[PDB]
Amino acid sequence: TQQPEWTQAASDLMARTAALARKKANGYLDPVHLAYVMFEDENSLASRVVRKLGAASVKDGLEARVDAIPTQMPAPTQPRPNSDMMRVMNTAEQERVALGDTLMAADHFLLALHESKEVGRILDAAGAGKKAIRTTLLEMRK
Repeated sequence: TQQPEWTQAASDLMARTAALARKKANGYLDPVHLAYVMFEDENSLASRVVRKLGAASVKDGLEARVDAIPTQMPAPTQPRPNSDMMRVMNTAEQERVALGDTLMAADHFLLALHESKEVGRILDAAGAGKKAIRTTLLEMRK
């Protein structure tokens, strides 16, 4: 199993994901947390992909989906990836290898978000399906 180095940005996206899940008192880290984090800043990579596609804005809907995760009483101090999050992370690694990239990066997380049905259904409705995201990232990497 490859243990690649991560870009600082990728590590920070995961730190922000963990901080979000903790602040919500949720039991696990979910892809929905990572997706919200990736769309939180208006000039983030994911936000700029949506902009280039003319996709609808997904921030508020992802926040609602985060707020649909049960508030646990008491919540864990260190919530861990659930099985959906593991699948997203495994797909991100596949995408890193397929692109020939040395470091795990935000791009790879974005290419993996559609492994979650709950994230993917929001992105799909907005006009940012898996194939469209891939094509847009390819243009942006030029």
